[PDB]
Amino acid sequence: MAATAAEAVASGSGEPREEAGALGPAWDESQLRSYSFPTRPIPRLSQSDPRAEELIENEEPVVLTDTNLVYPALKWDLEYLQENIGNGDFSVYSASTHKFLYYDEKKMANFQNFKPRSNREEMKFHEFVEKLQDIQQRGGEERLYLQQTLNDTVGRKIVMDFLGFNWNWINKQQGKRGWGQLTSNLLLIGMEGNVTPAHYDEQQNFFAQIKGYKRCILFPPDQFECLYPYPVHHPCDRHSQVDFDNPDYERFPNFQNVVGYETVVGPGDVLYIPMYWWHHIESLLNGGITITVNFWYKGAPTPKRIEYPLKAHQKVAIMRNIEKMLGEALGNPQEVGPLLNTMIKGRYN
Amino acid sequence: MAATAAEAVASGSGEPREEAGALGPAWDESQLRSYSFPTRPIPRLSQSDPRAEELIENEEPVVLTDTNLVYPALKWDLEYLQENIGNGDFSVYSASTHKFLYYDEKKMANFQNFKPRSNREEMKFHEFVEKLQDIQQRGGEERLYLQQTLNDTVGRKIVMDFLGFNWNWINKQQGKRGWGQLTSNLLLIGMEGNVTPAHYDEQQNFFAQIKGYKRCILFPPDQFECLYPYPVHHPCDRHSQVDFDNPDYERFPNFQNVVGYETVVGPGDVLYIPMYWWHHIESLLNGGITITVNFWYKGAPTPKRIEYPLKAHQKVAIMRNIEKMLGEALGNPQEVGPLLNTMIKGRYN
Amino acid sequence: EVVKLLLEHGADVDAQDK
Amino acid sequence: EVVKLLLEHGADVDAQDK
Ligand SMILES: O=C(O)CNC(=O)C(=O)O
Ligand SMILES: O=C(O)CNC(=O)C(=O)O
Ligand SMILES: [Zn+2]
Ligand SMILES: [Zn+2]
Repeated sequence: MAATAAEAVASGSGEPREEAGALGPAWDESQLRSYSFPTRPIPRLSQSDPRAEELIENEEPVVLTDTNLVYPALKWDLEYLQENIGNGDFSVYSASTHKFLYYDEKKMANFQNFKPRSNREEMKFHEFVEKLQDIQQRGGEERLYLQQTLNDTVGRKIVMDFLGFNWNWINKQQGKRGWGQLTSNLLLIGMEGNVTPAHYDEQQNFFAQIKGYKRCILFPPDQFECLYPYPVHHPCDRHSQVDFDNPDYERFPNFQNVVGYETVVGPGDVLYIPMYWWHHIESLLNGGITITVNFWYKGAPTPKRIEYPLKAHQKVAIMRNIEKMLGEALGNPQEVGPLLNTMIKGRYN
Repeated sequence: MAATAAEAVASGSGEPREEAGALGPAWDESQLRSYSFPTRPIPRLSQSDPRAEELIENEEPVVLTDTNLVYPALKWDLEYLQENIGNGDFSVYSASTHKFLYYDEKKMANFQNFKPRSNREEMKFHEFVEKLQDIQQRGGEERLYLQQTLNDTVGRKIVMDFLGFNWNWINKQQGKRGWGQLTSNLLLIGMEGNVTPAHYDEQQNFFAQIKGYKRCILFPPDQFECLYPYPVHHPCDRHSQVDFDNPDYERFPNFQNVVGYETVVGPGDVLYIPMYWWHHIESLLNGGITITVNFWYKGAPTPKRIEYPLKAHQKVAIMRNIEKMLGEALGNPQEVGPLLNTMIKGRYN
Repeated sequence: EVVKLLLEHGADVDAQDK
Repeated sequence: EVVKLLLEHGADVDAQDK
């Protein structure tokens, strides 16, 4: 049966990997949160595998197991980083829920009724570790997620580690795919159980896992219809409105049709998250703290000649632009919706 | 009661006018078709009345009773026109229904499932009169509507009549309102009972009644929501989808909120139909043939500085442009609807 | 000038190939 | 170049005032 064969292919991140030296199962199923939708495995490949090159070229996710991208950073923990990462400020988000929904603070002026479920506090790295240690022994419920672009202020040893990254491999990827510049490296340090809810980014991403394990659930650009992003002028622009823990099928009926691609990344793994791909990222339950460094690249420019039919990501680009232009032309972002509704009701729906 | 006072103001075209020399009621109520919505009178004013100038300036409909705009054309009938209008071709529409819905023949390639309820035949003027006489004595059901832009081929007497139009008055209106050029004069010769269903035009219109009586029902640009025009790429672009004789309230719920401005124009009356105003025009039942000449002017250009909030007609302009741009960008007009729906569903509605 | 681009109008009326 | 105007993209990512 195609139905039974479908349930076989819906195998998620699959059989948990065995760590070298018989050091036991890396992780187990009970560490994964439970969701309402099926998932297919993201290919886990060698960088020298021609299939991997083909997937990156076609802008499809692949986990590369042996890039050595952040090889020198594999020795990073809280102690090493507190000693070496400098006296700069670090953005630390704090929430009472496990979900850390990103919000654009520049867009909060348009949406005054929006109240953020997380707070951003700028602190020193030793303060983050102190606040982390504080919650751990107090048995508190507060969750933290350090999310900071790595800058000038990092110390000499972090700079040295940075130099030891596999720039050869990634410079060639940037070159071959026609991408623009590297815009940032985001350091992510999360607590066990922390969730970054489904969203897409407008940049190409090499997601380099350093410490702990992250389950990454991805959705293709053509599933825009199933994922219901906030309006473009909303602070949560690019993020799904659907609560994955309790999906509102009345408001979001096509979420019943959503199908993910998932994997669990650990130390040394690099996940290619293609531009415009939805991703939901969770630090495994009871897995300890996680560390990731991403590499964000501006996408390749719009091709000289347009080909038809359009790709899913091009239609997303289009919809975004329609929303922006309408916001500007109407002089008020709040007016976009009423105009769009007026445009389709009894005309296109 | 405001409800009773509302039913008083909803007086339609009002008390039928008395023709000079006690020649009886110009028309009576039984000649008007019955519709589901209320209507308010369009002001019927002298051209020298300051209110009339104010209404045209504010782009609101007004009937001017004494312009003398087409004074020399008041002697026009079928015999006089057949004798003088030339050997040129005339577009004659033919229908089995009373409704003459305009269709863009250039847009019919996008919409192959669209079948026109009327047919265009090019003929000579004597052929139109012959075909008209043919149906009249045969007791047929076929309806004709001559609709032809007046051109080079008109004879000397029609040219002479044209010269005697009140160009002074209308040139000053064109000048004062900042309008563009006169683009055409449409001759309309319809049979009693003929209906032009609700639509708007993208030009300013002075609608000069010559023979017989027409009931004109107008709706302001802000009633776009109640009138449900076809998609912009549809042959019936700018026309209401609502069948006024049998309105589909399931498909078109806000048609229950529609409120018109109506008048009956006769020989010598000029109705200003402002650009973007919906108009439904019907030749009175058992009123004989009707003759009208319109004057179509390109609207005044987009002002240098934009003012907020936007006017209703500007939002209409905007919606039209969004539909056009999407048609072009997607490479296929049929794709506009699916993209628009995807954009709003569970996001803006 | 996106606002100006969106506010521009044509001259379409009910007359064939005009 | 309306098609090109509609196909253009920004560089927005989850990082504050970037
Ligand atoms: O790692 C996380 O929790 C979230 N990361 C991202 O969304 C990213 O790198 O694009
Ligand atoms: O007179 C008619 O039947 C229709 N006329 C118009 O739509 C017009 O002049 O704009
Ligand atoms: Zn992301
Ligand atoms: Zn018209």
